[PDB]
Amino acid sequence: SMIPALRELGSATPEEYNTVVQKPRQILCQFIDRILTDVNVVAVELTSVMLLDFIQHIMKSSPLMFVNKGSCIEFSNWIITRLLRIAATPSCHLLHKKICEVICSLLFLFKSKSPAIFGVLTKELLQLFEDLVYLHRRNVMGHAVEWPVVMSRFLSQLDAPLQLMSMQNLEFIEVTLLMVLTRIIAIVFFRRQELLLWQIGCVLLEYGSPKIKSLAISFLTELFQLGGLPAQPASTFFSSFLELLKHLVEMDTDQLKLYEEPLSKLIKTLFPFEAEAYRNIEPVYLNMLLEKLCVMFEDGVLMRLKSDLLKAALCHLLQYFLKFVPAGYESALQVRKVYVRNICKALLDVLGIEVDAEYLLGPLYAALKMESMEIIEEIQCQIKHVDMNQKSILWSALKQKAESLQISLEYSGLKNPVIEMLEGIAVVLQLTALCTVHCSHQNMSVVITWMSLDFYTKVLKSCRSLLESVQKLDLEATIDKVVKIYDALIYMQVNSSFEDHILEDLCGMLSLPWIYSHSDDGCLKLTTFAANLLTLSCRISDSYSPQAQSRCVFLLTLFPRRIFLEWRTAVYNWALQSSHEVIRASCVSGFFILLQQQNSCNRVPKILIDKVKDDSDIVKKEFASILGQLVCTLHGMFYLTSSLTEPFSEHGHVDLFCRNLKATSQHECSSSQLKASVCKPFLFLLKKKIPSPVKLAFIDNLHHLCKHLDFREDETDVKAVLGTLLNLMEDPDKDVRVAFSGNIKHILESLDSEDGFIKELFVLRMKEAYTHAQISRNNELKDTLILTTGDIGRAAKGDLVPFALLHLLHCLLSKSASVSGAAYTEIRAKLQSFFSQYKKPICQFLVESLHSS
Amino acid sequence: ASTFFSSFLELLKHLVEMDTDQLKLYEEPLSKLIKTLFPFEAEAYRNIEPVYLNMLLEKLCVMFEDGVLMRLKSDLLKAALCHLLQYFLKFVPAGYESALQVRKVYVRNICKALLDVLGIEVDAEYLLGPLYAALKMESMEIIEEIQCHVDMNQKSILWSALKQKAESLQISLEYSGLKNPVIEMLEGIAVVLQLTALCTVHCSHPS
Amino acid sequence: GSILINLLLKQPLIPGSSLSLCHLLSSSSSFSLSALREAQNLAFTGLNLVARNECSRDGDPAEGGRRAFPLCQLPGAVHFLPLVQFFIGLHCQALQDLSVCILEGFSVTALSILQHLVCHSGAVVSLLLSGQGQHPLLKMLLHLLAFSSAATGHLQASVLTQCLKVLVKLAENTSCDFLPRFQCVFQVLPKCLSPETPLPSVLLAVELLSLLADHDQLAPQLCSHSEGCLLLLLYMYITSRPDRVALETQWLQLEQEVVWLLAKLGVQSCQCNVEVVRALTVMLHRQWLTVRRAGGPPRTDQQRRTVRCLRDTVLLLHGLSQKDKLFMMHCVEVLHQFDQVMPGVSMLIRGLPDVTDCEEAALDDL
Repeated sequence: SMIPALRELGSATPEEYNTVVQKPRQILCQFIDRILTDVNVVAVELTSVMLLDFIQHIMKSSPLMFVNKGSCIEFSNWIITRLLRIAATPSCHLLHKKICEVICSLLFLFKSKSPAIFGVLTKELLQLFEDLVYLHRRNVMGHAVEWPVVMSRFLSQLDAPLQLMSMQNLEFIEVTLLMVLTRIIAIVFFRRQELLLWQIGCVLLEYGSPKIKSLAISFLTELFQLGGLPAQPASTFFSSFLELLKHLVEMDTDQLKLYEEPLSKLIKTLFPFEAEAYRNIEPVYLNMLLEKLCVMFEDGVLMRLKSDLLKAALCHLLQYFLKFVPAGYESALQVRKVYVRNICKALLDVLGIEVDAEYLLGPLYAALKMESMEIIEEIQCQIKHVDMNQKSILWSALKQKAESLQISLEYSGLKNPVIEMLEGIAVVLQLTALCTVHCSHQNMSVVITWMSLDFYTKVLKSCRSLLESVQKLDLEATIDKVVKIYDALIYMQVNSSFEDHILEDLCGMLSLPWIYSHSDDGCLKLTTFAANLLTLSCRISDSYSPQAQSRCVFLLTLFPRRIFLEWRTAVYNWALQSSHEVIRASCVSGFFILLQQQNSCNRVPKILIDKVKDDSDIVKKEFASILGQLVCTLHGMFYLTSSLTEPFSEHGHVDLFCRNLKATSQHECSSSQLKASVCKPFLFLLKKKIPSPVKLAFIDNLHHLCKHLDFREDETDVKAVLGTLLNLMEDPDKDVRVAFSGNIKHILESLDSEDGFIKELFVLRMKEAYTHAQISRNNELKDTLILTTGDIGRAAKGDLVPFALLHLLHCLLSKSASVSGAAYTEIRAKLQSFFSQYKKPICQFLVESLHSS
Repeated sequence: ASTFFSSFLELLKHLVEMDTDQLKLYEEPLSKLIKTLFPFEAEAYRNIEPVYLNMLLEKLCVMFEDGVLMRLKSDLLKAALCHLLQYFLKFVPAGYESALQVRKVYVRNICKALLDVLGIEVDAEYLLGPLYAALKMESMEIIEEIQCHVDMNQKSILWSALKQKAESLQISLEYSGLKNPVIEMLEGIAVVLQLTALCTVHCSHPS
Repeated sequence: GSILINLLLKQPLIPGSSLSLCHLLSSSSSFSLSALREAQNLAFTGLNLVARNECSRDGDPAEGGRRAFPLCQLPGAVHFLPLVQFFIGLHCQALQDLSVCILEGFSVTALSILQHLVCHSGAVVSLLLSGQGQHPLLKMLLHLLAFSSAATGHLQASVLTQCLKVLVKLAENTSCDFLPRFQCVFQVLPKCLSPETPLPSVLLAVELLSLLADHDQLAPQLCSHSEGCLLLLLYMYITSRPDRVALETQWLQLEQEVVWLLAKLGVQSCQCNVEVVRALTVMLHRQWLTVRRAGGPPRTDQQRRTVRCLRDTVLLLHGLSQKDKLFMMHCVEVLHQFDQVMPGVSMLIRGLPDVTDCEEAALDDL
């Protein structure tokens, strides 16, 4: 209030500052003395907010009002207590957050200036919280509460004391201080302190409302993320955790709204897919956990629960226990075999009743694939052909289950819930494909049987009819289903193509939408299926969904053969101008190869290079991402194949699992000798203004791209291209700049030799860069450039390392922003002998600077 | 068994809380059971899985350290417990129930509790047998150890403790005399002397 | 809790040697076998005793007070030791003598046992920390520890780690007052920190240096004596890798532990004040050099540990700057790295959404 003297602490000494500011502290307390002396002083109806806002503002602005002696200490303790009494009232809830911010940021300030005071304050706060949780225990423990209480900490003799009369008070104060702790964890974290935090978290969790339990769950997550859990705390935590999991299915929706996110966060962070995360855990705990997982599963939980998310956490945990935890840690092996067997029986039992069964995919595939590997291995003892049906009970059970579903649907669409059943068949097919491909160590000498081609034909009959008479109501979901099905089918047939007719037939349903309504051309004339499917096409084409449409288009683009190829290419071009940017992305990501199948293995499509030249930058992002192997497409016949493309490394919400392939030359992938005349149609993407994401994706593709393209050939156009490229380094985007810095390594790994002209353009463009930098004074750009040069040098071989070294050495003669201190040491990857290598040029690097003296 | 022993031990622990009439109910049949299940006759323990007896002795040391010996009312039940302790000392060996050291711990603690009661009760007879048994066991083990003159009081903490307690009661008389309880203190002194005599005579056997 | 049984019966106590407790008891081949059998009998007796554990149920009211996270009193455990100390002696008796390759294995196993015990029991802790007349086990460890470190025996790689896990768990499960019993550690921590030691050992020694630094009379035992000083060893180490396996993740664990140590020491209230900042800068430049290039949001756990370390180091350095205003002078040698990092790390932390008024204030101060 006495703003002038408040600001001008003035003559107030380090010893008298305390007293000079005692009066300001008195004024602030007078403020707090009344507006917040008691809880219901006002109908909260929520002006007082301005008071806490001023507390926070003056905290941020003038530290001396609080700190700089013991008076300052009890002052806060006096203040804090005036707040805690507010954090206990329900009606005051809408301030409790402002209190989570007032208490917070204040411990912060104290940390910034007077750590020791912060440490002692934290110790009092923690002794307080400990008393509170022990009281919670004693309360639900069935012992005395004596609700009239003191909770005597932060004790201030300055001159109301603290008391929680109802579990409203205790729960509220606890949740508030708990949020504060979730903020200040790191500042408070220490060795012996961590066990205390663990103890109070476990107290809350074993005993507390569900809300406080979720809060403490997030808290414990941050704790395990900061310092891991020791043994002393575990047992309690795990008992609580498992009892909670068991209680889940017997839990309410809102209750689920509480436990939903933090529980999944905790489980993912405490049971992560990255291996060696189990060593932190005492096996006994994990065996108990697996027992309770089997129990939850064996109890029909998955149909009983509601949150599709939480089921995702469960499936993730199961995937962990399947693959990343090695048998021999959780328990002996047979116990694990038995458990997983039973849980998989259940995971099977569920599928026909859910609409989205994907989360069942990771673990089901994981078990199928584990057994496949162990089987091909034990029999790798002695080609070696094998059959799968009679091998694993899970496999043939899944098989006959898919059969039961296909059939019960075959009897009537009405007697069957179409979507869940089509989904069951589709997931079984997805698993058949994923496993027949990757499980087959031949792809990694053994071969293995899988689901039946007659069954494939059966379902191919069934799907159209289910659609053909779905009453036009649920059709759309069925389009999505058939999309997924055909996707699995097509991944499979790519691994091993089938008899033509089955492949011929398929091409119809994939082309279904755009056959009837508008084709009316000769492609459908010479096409067989079209005349057969005219009626269903006129029934359906208008119903196809844009996402699903682009899906089908990408699928057809995947459809490889000298089979209706003209028609596939026709529809690909048609959709190339489809008015649907999703469809345009699919169009590019499929034509990139659909054309190399067509003819003219010479250069890129003019049609595409123009279409891409237009807007919908996402199209150009994927355009570069696909260019990455369009280069090799205009090379040896593209030998389509998949990466491991397994589901977990991807987000799992996979649309068209087939959308993971990136092909290669059929054989003899000679030096592409790419004259770069095609890169010009491509590099135009790098106009220095396109969305940085596309430029970054192209910088990424540069890795694969380097080897193919040739550089000595046509020095002129190649050098123009390289200049277009080095237009990157001065790009205003930053991540693109650093990525180009890192990939100049790949480039100069491709370069045949260190010609002079290339070193010449290097020096020219880097001088241009440093000049634009200092003329602009863009230190960020200076750092990007120093890193680009450091990479070019650490990778360069000949006279170039000398040049980048000259540049770094000149940079060493500059102001704070001299990253060289890092680089010119990195180049060692013998400072004295290395100087000797260029001692003579090195000294020259000095002379010009010495022209200053 | 396990079920029966859980019930039995929980019942024992609850005893001191039992009231006069409910006590009356449990009084005779419980002593009868425990005598028919824990008799001095040797080899009657082989029927019993040792862990059961260890759990029993645990709850027994607990009840005794729980102040029962002087709280409880039924002389029948205090006699039964004394009989059980006398069984765990004499009729049963060591090694079957458990290792020795923990056995010594228990018996020493219960003997301390028993030393705690002398001046209180008027009839301490039931208190006698178990003590004499422990003291004979010690005296024997001690002379055999020496056989690899000797005194007692210093050897066993329990002996010296007992003699000190007797002296304490004698002085308590000397100072306040008659107002001090003229009875059951004499009984404590007289049992101290009874044991002095018995274990001077029998525990006898220059060294 | 009761899980002590499961822990003791864990099939491989250490990965390798396939030696469980059973493989310790059933060995008819210091005590002279006049106590081997007796101790084995104590062992299985205590096994039964704990397999009962009526205690740690329905709350165990007695559980509470000091001994942060009160360790559930498992009195049966108290009976295991005479065995364990028999073997720790046959390690000691076999030591102090100018083969042992076998006996030392039983000793490692028994040390793992004692580790689990001290982890989940409180009566054993009261005993050991009690009687100076230290329970023979404590001395059996300490007279070994020097031999655990001074001698780079092929097996001295492990016995040390286990004795350290034991000492540290015992300092954790216990209270603050008894630590003056731990006082004996300081005569041996230096050898425990020699550059000939591997990452996991120095790590435990740091954790324990902290657990002692919580004690009033104990902090100076950090660098009461300015020379050698049980520091500048930690820093010469954190800077110049004396280990070769040196799995970067391990070095991150160690940076993190050293940081938490520095922070506790600074807040609780040598020539060494000077080297610390040099080492922190070397460390930090060791971090910022890693994550920057990867950029974007760190989905990697290693990246998250690194970020936590960087934020904590920044706050720590702000406290430093609050002290020893010559910090710029002592920083002169590395001001290059310092100003080649500080701006980028400030940019980063600003990018972080978990920012703190402390982080912002500090990064601005520099």
